[PDB]
Amino acid sequence: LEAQEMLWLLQAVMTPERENTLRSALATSMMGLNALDIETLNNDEHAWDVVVEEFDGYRQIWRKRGVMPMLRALMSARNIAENLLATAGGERRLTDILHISELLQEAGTQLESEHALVRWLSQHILEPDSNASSQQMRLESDKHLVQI
Amino acid sequence: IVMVADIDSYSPFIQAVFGSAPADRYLPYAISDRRARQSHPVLEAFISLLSLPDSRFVSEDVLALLDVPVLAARFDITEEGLRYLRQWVNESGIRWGIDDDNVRELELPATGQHTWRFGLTRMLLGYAMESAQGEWQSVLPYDESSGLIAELVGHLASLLMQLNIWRRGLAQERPLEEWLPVCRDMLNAFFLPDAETEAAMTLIEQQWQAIIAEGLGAQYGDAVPLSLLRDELAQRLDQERISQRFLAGPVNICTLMPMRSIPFKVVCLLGMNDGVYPRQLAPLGFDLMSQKPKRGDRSRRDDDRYLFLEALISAQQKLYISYIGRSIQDNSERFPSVLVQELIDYIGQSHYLPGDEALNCDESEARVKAHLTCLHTRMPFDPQNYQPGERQSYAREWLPAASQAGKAHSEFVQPLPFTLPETVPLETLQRFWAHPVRAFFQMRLQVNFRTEDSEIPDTEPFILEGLSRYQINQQLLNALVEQDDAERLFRRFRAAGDLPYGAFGEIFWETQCQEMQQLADRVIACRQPGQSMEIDLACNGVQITGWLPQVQPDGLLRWRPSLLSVAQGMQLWLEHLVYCASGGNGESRLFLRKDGEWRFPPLAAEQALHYLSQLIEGYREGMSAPLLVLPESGGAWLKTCYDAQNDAMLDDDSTLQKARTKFLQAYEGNMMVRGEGDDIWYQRLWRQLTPETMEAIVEQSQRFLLPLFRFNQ
Amino acid sequence: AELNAKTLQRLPGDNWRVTSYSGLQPTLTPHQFPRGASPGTFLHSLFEDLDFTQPVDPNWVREKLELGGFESQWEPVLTEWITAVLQAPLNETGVSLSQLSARNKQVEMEFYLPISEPLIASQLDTLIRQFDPLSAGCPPLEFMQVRGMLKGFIDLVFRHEGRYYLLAYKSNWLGEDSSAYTQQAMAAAMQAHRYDLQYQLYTLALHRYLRHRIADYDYEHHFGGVIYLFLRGVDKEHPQQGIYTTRPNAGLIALMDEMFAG
Amino acid sequence: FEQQLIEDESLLRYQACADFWRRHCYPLPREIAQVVFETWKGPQALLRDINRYLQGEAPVIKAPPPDDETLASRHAQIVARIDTVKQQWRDAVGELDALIESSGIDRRKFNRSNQAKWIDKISAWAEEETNSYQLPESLEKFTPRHPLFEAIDQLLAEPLSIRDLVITRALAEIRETVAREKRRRGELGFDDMLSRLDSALRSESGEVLAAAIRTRFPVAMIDEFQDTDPQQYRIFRRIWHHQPETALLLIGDPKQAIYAFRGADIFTYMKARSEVHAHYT
Amino acid sequence: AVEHKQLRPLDVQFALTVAGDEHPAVTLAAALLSHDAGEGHVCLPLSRLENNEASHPLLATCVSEIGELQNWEECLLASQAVSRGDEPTPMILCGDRLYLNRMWCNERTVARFFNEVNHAIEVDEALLAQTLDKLFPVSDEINWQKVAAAVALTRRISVISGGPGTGKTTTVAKLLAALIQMADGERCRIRLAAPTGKAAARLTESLGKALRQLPLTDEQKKRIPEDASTLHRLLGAQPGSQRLRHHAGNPLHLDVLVVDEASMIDLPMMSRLIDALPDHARVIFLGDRDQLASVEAGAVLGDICAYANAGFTAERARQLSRLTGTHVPAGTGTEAASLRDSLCLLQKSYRFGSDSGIGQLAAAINRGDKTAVKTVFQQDFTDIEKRLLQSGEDYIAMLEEALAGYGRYLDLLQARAEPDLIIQAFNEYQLLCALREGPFGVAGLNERIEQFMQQKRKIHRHPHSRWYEGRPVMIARNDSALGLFNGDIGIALDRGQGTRVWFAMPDGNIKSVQPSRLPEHETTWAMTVHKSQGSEFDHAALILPSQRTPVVTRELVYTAVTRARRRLSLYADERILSAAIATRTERRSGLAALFSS
Repeated sequence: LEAQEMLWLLQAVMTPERENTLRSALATSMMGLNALDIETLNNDEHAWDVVVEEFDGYRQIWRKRGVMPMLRALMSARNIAENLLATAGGERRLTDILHISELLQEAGTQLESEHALVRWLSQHILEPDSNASSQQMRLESDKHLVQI
Repeated sequence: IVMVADIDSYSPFIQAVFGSAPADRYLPYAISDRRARQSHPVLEAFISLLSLPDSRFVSEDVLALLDVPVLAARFDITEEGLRYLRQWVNESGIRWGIDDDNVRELELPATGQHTWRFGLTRMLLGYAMESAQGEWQSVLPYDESSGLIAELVGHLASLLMQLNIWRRGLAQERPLEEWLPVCRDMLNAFFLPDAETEAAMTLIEQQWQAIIAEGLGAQYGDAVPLSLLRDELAQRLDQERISQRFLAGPVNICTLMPMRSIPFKVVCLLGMNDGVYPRQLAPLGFDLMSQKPKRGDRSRRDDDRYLFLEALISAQQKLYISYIGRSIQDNSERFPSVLVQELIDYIGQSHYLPGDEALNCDESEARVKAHLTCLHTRMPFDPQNYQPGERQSYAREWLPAASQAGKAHSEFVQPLPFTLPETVPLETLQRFWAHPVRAFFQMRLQVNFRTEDSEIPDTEPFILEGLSRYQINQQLLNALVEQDDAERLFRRFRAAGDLPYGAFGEIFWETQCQEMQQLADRVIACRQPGQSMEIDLACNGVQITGWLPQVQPDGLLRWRPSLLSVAQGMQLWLEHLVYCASGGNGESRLFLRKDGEWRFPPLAAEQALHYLSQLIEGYREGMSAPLLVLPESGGAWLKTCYDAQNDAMLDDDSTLQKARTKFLQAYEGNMMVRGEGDDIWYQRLWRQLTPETMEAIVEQSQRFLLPLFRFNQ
Repeated sequence: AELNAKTLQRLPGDNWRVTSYSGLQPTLTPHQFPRGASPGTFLHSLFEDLDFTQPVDPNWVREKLELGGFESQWEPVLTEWITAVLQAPLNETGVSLSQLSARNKQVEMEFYLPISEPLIASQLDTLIRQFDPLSAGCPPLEFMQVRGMLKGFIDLVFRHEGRYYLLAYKSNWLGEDSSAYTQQAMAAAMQAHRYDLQYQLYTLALHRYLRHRIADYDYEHHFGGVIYLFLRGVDKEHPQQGIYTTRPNAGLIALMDEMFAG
Repeated sequence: FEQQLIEDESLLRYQACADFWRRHCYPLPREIAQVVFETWKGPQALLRDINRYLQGEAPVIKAPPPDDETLASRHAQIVARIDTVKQQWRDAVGELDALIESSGIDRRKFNRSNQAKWIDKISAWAEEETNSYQLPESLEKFTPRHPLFEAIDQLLAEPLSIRDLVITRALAEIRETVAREKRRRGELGFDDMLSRLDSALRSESGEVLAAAIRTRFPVAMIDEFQDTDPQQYRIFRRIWHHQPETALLLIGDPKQAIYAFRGADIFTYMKARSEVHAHYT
Repeated sequence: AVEHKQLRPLDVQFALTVAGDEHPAVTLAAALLSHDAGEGHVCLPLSRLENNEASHPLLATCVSEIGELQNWEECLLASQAVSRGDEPTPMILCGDRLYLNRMWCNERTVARFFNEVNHAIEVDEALLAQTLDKLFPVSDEINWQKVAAAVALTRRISVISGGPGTGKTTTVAKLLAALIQMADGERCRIRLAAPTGKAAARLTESLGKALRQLPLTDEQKKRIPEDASTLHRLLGAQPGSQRLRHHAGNPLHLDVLVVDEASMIDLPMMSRLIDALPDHARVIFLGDRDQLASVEAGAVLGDICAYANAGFTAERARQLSRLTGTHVPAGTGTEAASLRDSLCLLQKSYRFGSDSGIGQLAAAINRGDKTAVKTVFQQDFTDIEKRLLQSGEDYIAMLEEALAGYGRYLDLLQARAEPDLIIQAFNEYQLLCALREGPFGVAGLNERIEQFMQQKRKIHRHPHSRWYEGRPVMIARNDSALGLFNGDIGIALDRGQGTRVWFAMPDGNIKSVQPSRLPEHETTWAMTVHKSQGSEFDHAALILPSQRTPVVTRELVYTAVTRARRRLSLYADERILSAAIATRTERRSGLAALFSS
């Protein structure tokens, strides 16, 4: 699901004018918002204006600095990494998000266009083929776990 | 200075970690000695145009060429035109093959369909004739492209025709005196001159004329094939490297270049593990210099060892060496290079720590090699990096994540204020009871998760499965319910390419006609002509306005080519409640495949209004809180626990285990059937099916889905 | 356990950058030539590769147009336009380009200029406007403090009768088709395109090179002036149109050397 | 000298299987395409069947069909074989001489009536189950005099299937199409290196090339010999069989050969153990 | 025409695909038919193909038969691509006019809808006359609005032809009021349709301000029409597929349907609207007869209202005299009584009379060019000004007159007042250009106006910001979430919280939107005549290019004249204005032959 959430986030960053994709991407499990937060964001127009302005800033960082600066500014401003680490069972989700971010940054340097990385991510979502780099890693090594 | 063994593998990670720093943390960087990639959508498109007779002419390979703005602006195709052409290629059945002669050239039988010429004829027939008229030359028209937007089809047909001509142009082998105007004519035909892409086309022409001049300098007389020139141009275009920003003032990122030693204060080395460095180049085997070495001979291994020596000598103040020691995949030990191993062996044998003055030789060497080795953590949010001491992380963004002082993820279910309106339509109730969580998402908070459409397949459909088979079965059932000619619908579906080619499409149509005739023997056995009527109801001060289609005096008759499911039973029960509440004495029947039948007897108006008030209360409860009523798994649990003979639910442990087994079977399906738990609407609420939420879904299904199995017969 | 993160006290590095001038900023006629950056670089390569002493051969111009990829019909007008440019002298005494031998000419001299002071635009533009007469208009450009090296590529340096001269080429000239390229229009183009700072840095580089190479060097005795050549403005009947000769006041160079030195 | 290795070979294999299904299954008539549809739904099921045989070393098919026998010839042979049994049933109808047993019910003639509904046309492929009631091995266990029961038992002795010829043609065509596509594109695969080295050592001059390998490394220590393809052991027997001054050390374990799905084979290890003389544990 | 000679690649590929191995006559006919369908002509007469083609004897040497195929009908019927309407062929030849199959189906659907389904609803004439007397206060002379309302409530399908400023919306309000007052016990689900969202918003606000003026009842206010829907929104058009929700099987559950602005309704959208209608709904079409043509190929309203010049019938004149109680004239001759009865012509304009030169110029546009020259010439009626635009000094004078037209806008912008008055001052003066690019177009005039605002100290503009204070923007795509439609203007300014764009909603409020939330934004200092339809401006100024173009025709100048309320300026040559009136955008269609029998 994290690849689909990253695809929704990249579609909301690339096209922030249409509010439907932004509203579908903000309510994902990566942001960590309740239904009351989404309702108050849809009711207050000024909060949605601030959201559209900061997503346009994220798009400017994505066009000027790259993929990983935009994702690091998103994880630092929204503070979703601390919320995923405080959540029980979210460390695997955070490691998968970081691995998807590393793969998107590796595939985004070879493509000059900005929509081409989104099309490559949608293609790799639609292609379930397993490479040596595109597999799941170990989530933690410090905590002892039962190894299957 | 920072030197890597391979610059192209590490340079994305270097750019990622150097760009992501904030304004107080940002240091300027300059990456040199990379492979020159000036404009990849121009060079890769020209390489794909040079591979035109060898290409299979797949639809994705032409849409990737149309993704290039130069090739799209040459034939006056906009981005909106490309977005329309995506679904125009995907829906009209264009899979592979430009012409039928291209299919016959590849030693394949001429099918006549699923090609670019077939799709072009289909789109032009749709521009000329509506799809409801029928076939003209065994080609069904395409009713989408009808107005002036089909002029963009006239641009696409302007492209593929050119893709025929060079396909007949680049096939024959030509001598080097004839390949001169070919690249120029290809560039002025397929590409348009622009301000940005002028230098790329100039470099392409310069490299092509340089290859032709180097070939004609030797006065080559024989013919030269196209693939050799394509591979030579692909090798020569990626041969360039840029080093203009090598010492501009920002920190230098470059690979190890031989015979270049510059003194620096801080010298960092990356990728010093074994296998990567030293870069080993295998000899040709028939070279005579490798057999008898002399004094002035040069090899890449000795050059890399001398580069490591020059990096050791050239370091003035600080020397940093980092290598991959642990595998990120399987946590396997990755040994470093032999140069770094000899360096740490000389360090351990030539130096000792003042804590252990005279202990041993091997133990002091191991203690020095363990003190110098800083085994960093696997993840950046580990609290070991932020421990105060010798080393401490400078990442301020990961400080509250490593401190573990943040709030956890709260539950998405929250009590929201909702006022039930006066006029609630029947379509809203049908969309609610079709999927309650989806109606809570896409209508209350207006969050509809938009999934991207599937890609175009690389081959023609040999079998029928999924949405296409369901649409074919639905049209065949709608044709056989009026006793129409099934052979005309067979020719209509074969003229569009949705059927398999030859006898297999006839076999599929015969077995689907047999199944739909077996269903229609039960459907039209009790079918009466009925018209659509209006519904205006007032329940608990709530107005329900709508329309019911095909209302016969026998009752309600619905037919769908699906399986026995609880959602269609809920829809039929809602239609029966909205039908029996205003007159209408009679049963309600729905006939599915494999002898599936949902029947509800006629009930009184008071019980119908009571159940309608219960459904209205469930609708107003589903808008405030997410109503956890699973139709399929909850109905399976209920019908495992329900007993229609005694009209009471069993409470023994064997039924409580069989209901849990059926719930786990219906929630998470097998490897062939997509289960109910594999859904984007259910994974947002919970990630793992807890037994408390399972019992909550069980209680909600016992509260709501109970008249589905109570009045079933 | 309790933990915190370190904070950087100062800047990681000063504004050090090695930049150039661009970082601090009938049917066949030369007026109907396509105006762009690539034809300008093609004309610069044509003037670089051609020998000034040898006469222009038409088959060589045809081979250069075949190598570049331009039209073949432009070639007999191109060779006579090239010979009309080369026959026109560009000096205050009337010295042509054919009188320069191979030892006297030096094409595309690349120089690096150091600067250790923070280059403030307000302290530099007033010093430029104090001596340069073309700075009556031309409001000052805005650029950051550049400390380090500066790259430059002079087109041609040539000596004659014991006096050195600098020559640069400009070939865009999109807005003129008639004979209106007088000295006022060329001065307006110099003020608009801001080539005064480039010419002043070229004079400073040539002064430092002649001071480092030749011992007992005087700026007034050896240096003669700077010539700019507009290729589309050279006419056969107008010797002054197309060329632009400017000499500094010999007081800005020493102050600029003292500013760039320290 | 320079080639491009591909990590995934399933796409070109599926493309060659689609090419085989286009050039073989499309011009067939209805009476053959019905049997082809009864064997496999599409080329994906055929690829799922033969995916373990398309990769690695191609196995030897016991009793292969001849090169001149097509699908139509096999279909006509099975049609004539069914028609002979139909003719022998139509000639010997209307009589019953077997003794009535306690297991044998008196409704068997109704099953014969089902056979009266069976001989209508030869367009079908699957016979009735009631012919299993007309077997001499089953009627004696529950008295057969006519050889019609013997002909019925001969018809039901072997399965009437077109599957083996299509599998043989697929194994002959798809691998050749994959090799042709990779030779046109200039690409190479993981098993293609083994096949190229085996074809090099299979030639006449390439044995001298093995001597060059004896010039290159006059020793070999081969770990994990249980996971060894037969092409690999054929190469290692071509290089280091009985030549002097070279040593071969096959270090392995026959009790750990669990990669038989990948391409390994314990029978190659048993052949290697039967060939060598010394054993160390 | 000039563009008709330069063949599009679509027409060439269509001729190569449809004809293929057939005769070159069929290839040339298919290419000419595709080019006429791309230009907007519905039908192709065989006389133009026979006479105005140079290769017509050459194809006479191509065909070789017993009868030699001298006629075009036999030569087309010999091929497999042209049939009489029986075989599923792309090209149809029925009435000596060759069309496509879709165009023939839509033309026969329109002819069936306007010839057979339009029956006479018989109602009480006394109560209808009483409601028309109690609703319309004018009963002294002939009023065309009362006759239009009577002939719209009498027949099922009725077309009301009228120009701007003639009180059409008041006539629709009186018609709906008499419709509800006639049928008291019978329920009436009135629906409103519009081609664009901005015209739908204008229709909703106009009917809201009109229907609340008339006195109603407690049950009469319950049956007030709720909203006006788009034609793609009422029928249920999908973005991906062309499948409608109410295509053929289930019609729209409506009682009466008022479709405003039928001049912008093309033939496929009209045929899709016709096929969705039941056998009991009454449809009232609105629009101008001499207005601009539709967007896509087709001309429905012009070919319908072409028979309005003949007049009514002899029985229908007595029926209208018994209904309205006045003297209704009769039309001479009887060709199609149903269509001539269903039509009506509005001539009495209430917002402007004969004293204003705008109505006289609009009457002289449909006449010869000398009538328009005589209208502009004598004394100018203090409403229409004529400025000659030939050289650069005329361009400077035009920019000076545009600055004098936008003077109150700059005065309210510089004084830092409320944005509502700024929008109300900007909506009084408007430039209308024909083309888009070049020196005479949208992007040319917008960049020239921005350069003139950069030169003179009127508007401060940052070159790298692109969102300076005072730029007018317009949206190109609809956005129902933000409440803005296609063709709505907004003014970007700084209220104190930042640079935001204020839009004037039709509900009376003003909305301040972020410029990053705008999906589309184009500079609207000068609008195209095709995109400025439906709106109204107090002081309009037409700018026509000197180069001859097929866009500048009689209907373009007619829509430019009627766009102005009081003041209108012209910047064009005398020869171009004389040639645009005679060159009428005629569209060849088979409705002239199907309605004649």
